[PDB]
Amino acid sequence: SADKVDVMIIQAIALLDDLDKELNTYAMRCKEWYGWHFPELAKIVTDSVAYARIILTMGIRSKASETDLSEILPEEIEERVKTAAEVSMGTEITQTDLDNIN
Amino acid sequence: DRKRRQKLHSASLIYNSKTAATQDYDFIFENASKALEELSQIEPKFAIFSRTLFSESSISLDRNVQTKEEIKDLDNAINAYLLLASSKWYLAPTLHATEWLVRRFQIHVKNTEMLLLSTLNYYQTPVFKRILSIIKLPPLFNCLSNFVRSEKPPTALTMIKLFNDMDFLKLYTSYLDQCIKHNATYTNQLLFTTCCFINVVA
Amino acid sequence: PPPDEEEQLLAKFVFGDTTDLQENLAKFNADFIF
Amino acid sequence: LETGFDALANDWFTLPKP
Amino acid sequence: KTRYYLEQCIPEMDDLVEKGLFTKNEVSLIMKKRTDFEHRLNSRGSSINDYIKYINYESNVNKLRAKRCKRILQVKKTNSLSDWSIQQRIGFIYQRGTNKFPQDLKFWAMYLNYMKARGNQTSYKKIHNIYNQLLKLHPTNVDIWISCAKYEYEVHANFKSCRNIFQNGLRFNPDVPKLWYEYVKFELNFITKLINRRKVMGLINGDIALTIFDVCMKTLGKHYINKHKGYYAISDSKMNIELNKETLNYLFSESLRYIKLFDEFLDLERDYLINHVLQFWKNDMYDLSLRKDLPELYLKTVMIDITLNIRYMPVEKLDIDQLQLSVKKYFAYISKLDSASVKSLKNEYRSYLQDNYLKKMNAEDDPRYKILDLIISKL
Amino acid sequence: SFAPFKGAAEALENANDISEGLVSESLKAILDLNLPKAKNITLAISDKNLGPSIKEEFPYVDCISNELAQDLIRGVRLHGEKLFKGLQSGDLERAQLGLGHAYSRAKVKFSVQKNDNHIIQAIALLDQLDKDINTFAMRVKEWYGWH
Amino acid sequence: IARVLAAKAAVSLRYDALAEDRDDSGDIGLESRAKVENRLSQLEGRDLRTTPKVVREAKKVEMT
Repeated sequence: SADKVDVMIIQAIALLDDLDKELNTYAMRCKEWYGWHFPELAKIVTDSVAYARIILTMGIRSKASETDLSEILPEEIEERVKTAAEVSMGTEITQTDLDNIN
Repeated sequence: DRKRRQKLHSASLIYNSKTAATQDYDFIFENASKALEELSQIEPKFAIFSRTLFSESSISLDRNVQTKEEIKDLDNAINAYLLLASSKWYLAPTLHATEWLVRRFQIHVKNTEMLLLSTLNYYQTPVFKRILSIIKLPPLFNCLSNFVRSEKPPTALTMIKLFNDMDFLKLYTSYLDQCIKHNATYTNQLLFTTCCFINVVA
Repeated sequence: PPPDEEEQLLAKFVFGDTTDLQENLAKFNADFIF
Repeated sequence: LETGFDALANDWFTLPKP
Repeated sequence: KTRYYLEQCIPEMDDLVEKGLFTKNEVSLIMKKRTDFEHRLNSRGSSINDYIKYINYESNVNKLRAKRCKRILQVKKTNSLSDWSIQQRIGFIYQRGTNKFPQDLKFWAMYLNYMKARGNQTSYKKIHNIYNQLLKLHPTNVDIWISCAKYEYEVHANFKSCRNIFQNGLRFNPDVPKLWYEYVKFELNFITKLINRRKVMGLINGDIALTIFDVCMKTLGKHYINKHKGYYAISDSKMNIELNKETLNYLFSESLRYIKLFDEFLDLERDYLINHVLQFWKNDMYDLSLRKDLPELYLKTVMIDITLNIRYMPVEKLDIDQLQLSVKKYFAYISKLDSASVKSLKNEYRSYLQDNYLKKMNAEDDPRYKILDLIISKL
Repeated sequence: SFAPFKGAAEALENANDISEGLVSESLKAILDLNLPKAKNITLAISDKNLGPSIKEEFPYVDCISNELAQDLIRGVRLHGEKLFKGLQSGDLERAQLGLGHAYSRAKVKFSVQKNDNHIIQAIALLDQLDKDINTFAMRVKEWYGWH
Repeated sequence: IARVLAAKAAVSLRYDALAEDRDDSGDIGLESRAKVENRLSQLEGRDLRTTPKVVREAKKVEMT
């Protein structure tokens, strides 16, 4: 029966570990690459998925004042990224740069 | 002296020792008064103690300065409250409400059997562990001294040793008799005593 | 002349009187509560 | 003129051990 | 220094026993309740709640003394230290609590309200000192600046001092639209009272706001530009065009709010005041033309202008001519608008006429119902 | 008194204006609100260059920058936020960090056009996909290879 | 529990592997847990530290 083959389970678990590694690798690249524009997000939000979603909702720090991060982050965390946005260290990036990091 | 005061005031059921020392009676009463109101909604009977135990004037009532007759009336009122609070220990507001009695009337020092007997069926509940820490065990409850200030809650086997103690059975009998006359018995109390009352052959 | 009720309530707060509570304690009847 | 103030009135440096 | 505070209470209480209001035992109880509190206030860990409780406890003791004064002495006021000591004491707690905990704005407000209530006991000069102190500690809190301005315009009606409060407040907080909004409100409130006094004067016998509105924009735009860029400028031209846009959309909102504000004030020529706001937006700002880049804002700008001449006449006084002037304006704007905008403007203008005039009209009695219906059918 | 800056941009302006010894609009407002008109009120300022600027704006204040003033200034910076009695001053460390680079990159006229880091990341990511596209695609071959 | 759980894991495993007509229900697994859970409970209930009994010293009684 196609539903009683064990070779898939050994297959999936190996794939599952591989997906964890590659997803982790791309995550750090997003941290440093977007960190150039706004370096202190990594310290605030540690989760990779939450980190990426913030970039999607807001591409640039200027958007921090009006954009809402409630669905991604709790109240105390979302305000911390907003305060960081205005006092941020990073340099501005072009829309061409923003398109790819998105 | 000050050292006696900090031990008495540090004891708490909601807060740790350091914060408990900093707190004042009024702040405790404010939370307890709100807690009693919630208990009043669940059962109307809890509104009764608002006139006597959770009154604003109770903030100025000190048991040490009272006479013997006044203490007996005070003890009886504390006795009644623990019975009604016996079934509702699972609810959070009861813990806040009982904090005022612990902090103001020192029930953990004086009415210690009455407090322990009421919550005997919550022995795995974390509230019972907090009780054991802030309470000096009577000589009948010496079996529980091991679990005082211990990570592990008391085990069911340890209940069997304590519960069947004859002079404690006569103690628990009267407590169970008090519940029956007042119709305060509930299933968890009946189940805990029954499960014991079969293992109370030990 | 005797004080008014609102004075008596005011007097209770300032002087920290506990007699009214003590009377309620004496009148406490366990049967009524249960 | 409306004012809410009146309304408000009422280790990094440790090495691994063998 | 608790003992110094306790000894300060002795002369008041020697009076109370002397007048017979309080017996030495009741006297003793009051001192014990006080003595616990100064130790609480002077001890480490004192919180602002502790000060509030003394102010409440001391407040009660005043009530007891007043009642016993009429009950026993049978006098409204006994000329002795007891009458003003408690009020004097309650104040002294307020300064210490405010000095100890400057942050807690709630306690400050209790301080102002308490002494404002006792205007006779506390001179208005004593109000200004605390406001001067409070405003000094928190220059950035707009609510305070309006508080003192409102107080001195109502209780004192000193527009000159009230005007200075806004001028100094806007100096500290030029980026807050609310403070400008209130300052314009005060400016017109001064004018309406002035003309009303002129009307009363006759019976018994404003542009300045627009300047505030105009300057209100320029600062708010600069500050809103300053934010969303941070420390640096924005290199990308497109983003700079956006930053210009969020400003114009942002600045458009305050202009619309002031348009709502004008409607409140019947005496002033709202059509003239509104037209100035309309003439303002006709001028190109930040290298952007409203007609080309943001048509939706321009449509609202047009909708006000077409209805400007017909906005404020009641249903009873609607003259046909001004309605004809309104529709002539509407047709003129169509010739310069694209098809999509024309349909949206047509719907809005049709709804405005239907709701404001036709629905409030009797179809059988008034001939101008038929003219209105024909116009809308033609619109 | 304490008058917080409106935002990042205004800080760089006053950080400059303090640098060459000028009095900003904000400094005039804060000094005007506080210093009594008054014989002459005495103000302690660390820098002597700002003194003439303050004197021009306010003829009624005489500035002092002697060692006694410097010692008091040395105290204020020492305890920092502790002297604010809990007034909201953020944190003085992070605020210095953002301002200093802003004060530094302003003078150097640093521009994002010069930035080449996007290149080293574009390449570092490009070869990663070439590896992952191959690895994942191989797994697709095996999964469907069974079928 | 690791020793006990491993033993039952083999029991549950080999039914999964070597059964010709296994029902996809896990019943052998379901009953195995209750044994381990019961083993955990009684092991959990055991107290290493000895209980102290109620001290009853025959205190001296002297006539009054």
